[PDB]
Amino acid sequence: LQSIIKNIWIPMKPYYTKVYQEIWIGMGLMGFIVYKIRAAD
Amino acid sequence: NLFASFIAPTILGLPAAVLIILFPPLLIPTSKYLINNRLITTQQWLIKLTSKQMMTMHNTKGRTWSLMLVSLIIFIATTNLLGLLPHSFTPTTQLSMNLAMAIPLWAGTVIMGFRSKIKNALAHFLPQGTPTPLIPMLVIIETISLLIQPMALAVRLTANITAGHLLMHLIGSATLAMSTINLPSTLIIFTILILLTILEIAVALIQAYVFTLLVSLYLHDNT
Amino acid sequence: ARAERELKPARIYGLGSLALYEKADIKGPEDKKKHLLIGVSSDRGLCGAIHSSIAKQMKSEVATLTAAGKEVMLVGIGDKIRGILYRTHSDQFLVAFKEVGRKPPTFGDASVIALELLNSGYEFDEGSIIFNKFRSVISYKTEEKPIFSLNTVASADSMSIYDDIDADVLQNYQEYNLANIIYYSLKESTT
Amino acid sequence: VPPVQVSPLIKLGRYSALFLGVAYGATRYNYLKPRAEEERRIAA
Amino acid sequence: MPQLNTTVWPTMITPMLLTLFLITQLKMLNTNYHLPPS
Amino acid sequence: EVKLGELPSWILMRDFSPSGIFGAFQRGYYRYYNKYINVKKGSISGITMVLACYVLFSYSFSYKHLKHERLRKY
Amino acid sequence: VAYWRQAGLSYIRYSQICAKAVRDALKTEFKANAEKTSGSNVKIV
Amino acid sequence: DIDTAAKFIGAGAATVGVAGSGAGIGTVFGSLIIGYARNPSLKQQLFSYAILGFALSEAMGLFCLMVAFLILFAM
Amino acid sequence: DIDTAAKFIGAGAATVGVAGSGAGIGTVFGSLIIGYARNPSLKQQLFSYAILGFALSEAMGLFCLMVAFLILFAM
Amino acid sequence: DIDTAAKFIGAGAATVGVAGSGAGIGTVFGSLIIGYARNPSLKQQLFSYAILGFALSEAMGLFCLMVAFLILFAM
Amino acid sequence: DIDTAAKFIGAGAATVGVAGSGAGIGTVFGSLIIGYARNPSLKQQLFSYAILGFALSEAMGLFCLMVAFLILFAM
Amino acid sequence: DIDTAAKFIGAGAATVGVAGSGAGIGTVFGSLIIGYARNPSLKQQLFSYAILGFALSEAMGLFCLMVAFLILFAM
Amino acid sequence: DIDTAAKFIGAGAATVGVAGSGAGIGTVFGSLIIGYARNPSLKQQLFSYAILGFALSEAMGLFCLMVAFLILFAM
Amino acid sequence: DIDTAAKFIGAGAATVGVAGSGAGIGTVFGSLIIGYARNPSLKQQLFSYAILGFALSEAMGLFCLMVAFLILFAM
Amino acid sequence: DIDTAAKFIGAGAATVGVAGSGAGIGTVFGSLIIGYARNPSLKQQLFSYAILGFALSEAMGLFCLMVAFLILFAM
Amino acid sequence: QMSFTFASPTQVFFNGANVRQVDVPTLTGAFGILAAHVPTLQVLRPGLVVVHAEDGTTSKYFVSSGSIAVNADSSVQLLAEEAVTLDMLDLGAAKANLEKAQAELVGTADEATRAEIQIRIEANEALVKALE
Amino acid sequence: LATFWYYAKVELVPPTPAEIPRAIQSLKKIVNSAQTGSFKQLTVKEAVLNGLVATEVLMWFYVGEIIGKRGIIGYDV
Amino acid sequence: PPLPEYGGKVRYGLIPEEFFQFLYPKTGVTGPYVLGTGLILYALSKEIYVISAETFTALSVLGVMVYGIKKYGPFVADFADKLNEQKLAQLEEAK
Amino acid sequence: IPFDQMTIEDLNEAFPETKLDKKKYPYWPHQPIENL
Repeated sequence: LQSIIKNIWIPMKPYYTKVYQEIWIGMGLMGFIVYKIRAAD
Repeated sequence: NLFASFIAPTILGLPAAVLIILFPPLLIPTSKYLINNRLITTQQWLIKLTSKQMMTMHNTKGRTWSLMLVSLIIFIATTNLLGLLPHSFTPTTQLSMNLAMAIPLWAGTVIMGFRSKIKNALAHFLPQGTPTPLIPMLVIIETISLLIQPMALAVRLTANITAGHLLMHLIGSATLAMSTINLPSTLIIFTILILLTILEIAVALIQAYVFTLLVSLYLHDNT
Repeated sequence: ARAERELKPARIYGLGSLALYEKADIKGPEDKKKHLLIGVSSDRGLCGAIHSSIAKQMKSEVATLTAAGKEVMLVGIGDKIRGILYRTHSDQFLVAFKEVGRKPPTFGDASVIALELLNSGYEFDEGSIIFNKFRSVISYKTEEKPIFSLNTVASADSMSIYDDIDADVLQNYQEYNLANIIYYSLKESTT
Repeated sequence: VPPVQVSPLIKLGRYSALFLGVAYGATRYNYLKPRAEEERRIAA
Repeated sequence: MPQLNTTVWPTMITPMLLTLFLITQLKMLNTNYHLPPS
Repeated sequence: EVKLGELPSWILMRDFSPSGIFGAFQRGYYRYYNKYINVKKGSISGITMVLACYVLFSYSFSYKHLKHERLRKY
Repeated sequence: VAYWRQAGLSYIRYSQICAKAVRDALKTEFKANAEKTSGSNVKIV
Repeated sequence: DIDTAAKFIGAGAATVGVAGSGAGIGTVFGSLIIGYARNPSLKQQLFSYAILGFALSEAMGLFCLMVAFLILFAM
Repeated sequence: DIDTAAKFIGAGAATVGVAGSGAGIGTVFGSLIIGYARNPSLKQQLFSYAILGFALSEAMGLFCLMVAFLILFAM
Repeated sequence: DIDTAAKFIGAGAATVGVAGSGAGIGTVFGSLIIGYARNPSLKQQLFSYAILGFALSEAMGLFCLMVAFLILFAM
Repeated sequence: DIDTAAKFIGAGAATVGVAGSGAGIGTVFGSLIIGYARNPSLKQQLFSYAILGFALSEAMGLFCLMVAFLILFAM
Repeated sequence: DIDTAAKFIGAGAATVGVAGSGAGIGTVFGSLIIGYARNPSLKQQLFSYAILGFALSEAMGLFCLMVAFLILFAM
Repeated sequence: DIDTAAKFIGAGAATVGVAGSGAGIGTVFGSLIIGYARNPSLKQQLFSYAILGFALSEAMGLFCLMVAFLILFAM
Repeated sequence: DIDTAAKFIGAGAATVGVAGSGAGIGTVFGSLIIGYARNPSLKQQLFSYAILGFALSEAMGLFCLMVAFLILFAM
Repeated sequence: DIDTAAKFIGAGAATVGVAGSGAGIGTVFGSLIIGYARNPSLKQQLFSYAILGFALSEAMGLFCLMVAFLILFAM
Repeated sequence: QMSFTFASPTQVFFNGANVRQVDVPTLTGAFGILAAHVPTLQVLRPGLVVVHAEDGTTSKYFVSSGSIAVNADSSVQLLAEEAVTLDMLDLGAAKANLEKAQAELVGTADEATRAEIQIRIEANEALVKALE
Repeated sequence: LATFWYYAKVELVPPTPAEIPRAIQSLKKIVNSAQTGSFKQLTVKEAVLNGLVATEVLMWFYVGEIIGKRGIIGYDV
Repeated sequence: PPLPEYGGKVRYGLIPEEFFQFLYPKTGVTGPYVLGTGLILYALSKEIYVISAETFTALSVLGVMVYGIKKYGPFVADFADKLNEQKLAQLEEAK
Repeated sequence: IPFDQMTIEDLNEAFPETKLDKKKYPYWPHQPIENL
């Protein structure tokens, strides 16, 4: 709750919210690919 | 028997791959001081030099990714270097981790080029001064080229580390097998092994820098 | 008058020719022995202390070089300098030139002097040209410009930054700079 | 390097256990070796 | 090839996603190069 | 601390909570860091010792495979 | 090493010949003052 | 049986394709030697391009080895 | 059977053809090193041509891999 | 049967011949880099020749792929 | 039967030999780019030699394809 | 039978070796283009060497075709 | 049996891939000769790059030999 | 039988290795063209080195043909 | 039997890999010609590097022949 | 960044002026010089020099024989014995000189003199091809 | 180098006959401590030290087994 | 707070002097040495440390590491220090 | 306090010119990469 939002999320906010957006879209695509790969096996 | 070094490790039944993968950052201590020990001095100099190398060629929109790219290279380099110690499991030899490092970043940069920049993004699928009877065909080429960009990335690491490690191990076998036959032959094979280990150090650092550089080039072409 | 009109473009020219030896910092050969000493004067006297200054510097310098062990061969552009320095330094003399001074010196003159400086068969290790640098309508100063050989410009380490150079292209370049520096100096002396 | 010689208690326990340890290593060999070699024959 | 055993993939993806996107980045964010004094 | 106690009660007096074990590990890292790394004129030993422990841990999980390559039989 | 160097010609001779060829191909309107501004007069001795 | 046999033959054939990356890396670093001996002030940038070229060439090489194992163990 | 066996052999043979793209990419980026150390002011345009050449060479390489899978899984 | 098997093997062998066009295209565009960094004013004409060379090299490559399909589906 | 099968395999192997003409044509026209960017006044004669080189290289290539059909249909 | 079949396969394999002469002739005449655009006064002698190089390279190529027929018809 | 036979064939095919490293090492040290005869003052650094290039090229070569033994003795 | 058949196949495979000497001779005499158009006064010595290079390259080529006959007639 | 047959086939395939050393030696001595016609005063050192390059390239070639005999007589 | 000093022995066309690119016909081939060009020094052969100005406009001169030097400091010195504009030359005289020079070439028999005739030939030929 | 035999000859020697009564003295001391229970009063510092000297002498027993089989890695049998 | 001027006196890069001094009172100076040899012999004798290819790749990387240290170590130490002292001097000049 | 006891915050206070412009450059490294 505390010191997790303090030392982990305040510094990473400018990146997780604005810079890494398409990175998150890509992680969605990657997760879908990995799900389909592990499924066809 | 031979690929045993690339099987997911377990200790007492637990997945030690977690510890192995999370350990590298423990080797980059940080401090608020102005004048600190030799370790942090050298590491900050290295990160300064790496950021100067990787990020200078970008405009500001790309330079926003400086944290991500320098962290990428610092993670991969220490992972590969820690893979060289004896009896160690190198998580970069796994296709899983490398695909998960490649597909996110590359997809993110291609989408970033596709959200803004959209005209130039669809235009770069065609080289500029291409003559007319090749404008359609070439597009397919570029298209499939793009579609192969991420997988290539992943493989270019997963193979190059994996192969590398196998090689050393094999020569290891060789020298052991010749330890009971010809002692000078054992020594010469051990010399081959030493040269190969030096090559492996260099190729670990180079593969880290290459993964980073190619993600950087995709970023630059899509910002 | 016309002389100082032609001297400005010729000064730009002849100083651009030397920009290489300045940006490359050719240090000159400190080991080589043979030297070629050119002196620029005219054929007409009664013009002041021009020829006297040229001859005094040339004979002083050749004396110092032959005292240091280096053999010097003297070339005199102009009848005046040849006359005034022949008496004491005739043994050390390579070739002389006349009919300079009546007409304004041109580039053909420099080409001819350079030809007879190369076809003379005297492979000089280093050289110097002594002329009267025009400073103003009142003042002139005796200057000594250097002339490098092929082996010294080739052996110079900064010339390793210059690409596509071998013995042939440096040979052509050194010959043409010899001609250029002679033209520039001639134009500086007639003013 | 100046001598920092073992303390007398070291001499005591170290020496007694050294003697018993080497002797017991010999007897452990002579205990495990015969069964070892008969199983060497039993290799087939 | 053990790399092909697609049943052990998550345990390789998940910690990496941390190390590459949280812990190493948090360690760089604490690496600051102040400006030079006068 | 240990190296002084000779009673089992200490083992019951210490904490065994998640935050507790996290704190213990953190105190350990800082003790090692302050002793061998975080000094000027520090030595390489401060790192090679960590690397040696890493090799020991990596040999520990690699023993299950190595036991199939034993050279003798007893 | 071009042909004229193998014949023994210095670069000075090459420059003379090429410049004279360009000069002779000048239109007569400029040719006179051109070949005056570049003609030689030194004598060898 | 015939399938394991042909898998061996196919792996050998597939691994032949590393010759191209061998020669391509040779060419890259040879041209790096030349381009450096030509303008040794751009060394940094030169080396950058060197690595890049290497990265792509060996990339193709790894692809070959990839198919090799794809044939030897995957199927 | 004989068909799966020959499909393996044919995939290996087909993948051999990536050697050419390996060597071609090596040559492209080596000549880029040289052309840059020559005239480092045209860098931008040079790199443009570099990529273009790469694009075509690796294109052929992918064609090879294409036939590889065409033989391994398609038919 | 043996004929479908050999058709697969022959298609793989035939497709190997694309390596030459890969390397030839690499060489063409590498020499284009060099010739441009040499005399960047003839760029237009240079590129013209570039394409021409490409056209012929890849032409041979396509011939190879042509025989590939000629073996895989035609006969 | 075994003969038609081996004829397919032999045609594929034989057609591999077009890679050399692919690479040779690439080299010819790449060197033409360079030689033109270096003395663009001899263009005509250069192109003459270009074609000549091409003619011989592709000649060898056709020889390969010749044997291909010699094996596929002739006998 | 198996011998005629293997003779076909061996002829195809043997004819592969013409690729080297294809590429070598390409290189010879490409370097002739360059060496001519360099010093167009030695043209005659240049061409002499050109032919000579060609003669040897294609010589090796013919050797390959020689073995081809040696396998296809001789034995 | 058929498996040992195909293992031999696959090892031979796999070892073919050392040709690329042979040619790549040739190119590296040839370009080293040239780059040295160009600016013999950078010799040290030149040789450094030479070795580096060598290291990578022969690396690929060893990979080939690696698969060779992987097929001959491993499985 | 199977042995004569495989001897034919092995001779064809072995003779493939003449491609390298074809290309190497091409490169040698192409570089001779260039080095002559550069400094036509060292012609004699140049040609000396030319022959030497040729001698070694074709040497390897003959080795290949050597193994060819070693397989076709010797055993 | 099938094993001697496949040993022949594997030896031929393995010996193919000498082509790379043929071409690499060709390139080394061709670049030696050029680098000598460039700066004929460093001849000695040039030749030194020449031999060195040769040594490594042919080294790879011998490796190939090594595997050849390893397959033909050793096992 | 490019300081170009195209100069004749009696005229100056540029002095430290900033142009974007120049093409020069060196004895070892033609090439384009731009900023930061690798440092070179070369001697010229009769032919066209095309100066591309920063305004995109090009000034075409014809030089007979000089020396180009590209320095580490982006300074380019082009010194030409006879630099002329293209309208300053005519085509008939150049053609006549070329043909009479070829005739004398087939006439002349001494080595150095033959080389001189061939130099005249190449100058006049580069001249005619530069004109039209 | 030669310091090795120095320290070994002063320290790594079997018990002299004058020390075997000393030896039984020490052994009776340890078993007396076990008899009373004073080991519970031992701080884990000296306890760990004694454990280490015990591990060292057990290693001496294993080295003796090594000298018994005239081989090192396992039983040559 | 300032930093101490030295570390912890580790021997052979792996074992701190504390161990040697702690075994000294009860087994002397050769105490720890003989303990280590005994443990190594019991390790590679009971096959708890199997000898395999990993043994020789370990020896290879250990040789490379020890040579790398003993060769490029003092240089890295002095480089790190000089970085520090240049920073300090630049600050004390800007004071 | 001598500079070996100083924290980057203390340096930023005693020499306010060294404060990184966290407004003109919001993302790491909080300064132009050429200065970096």
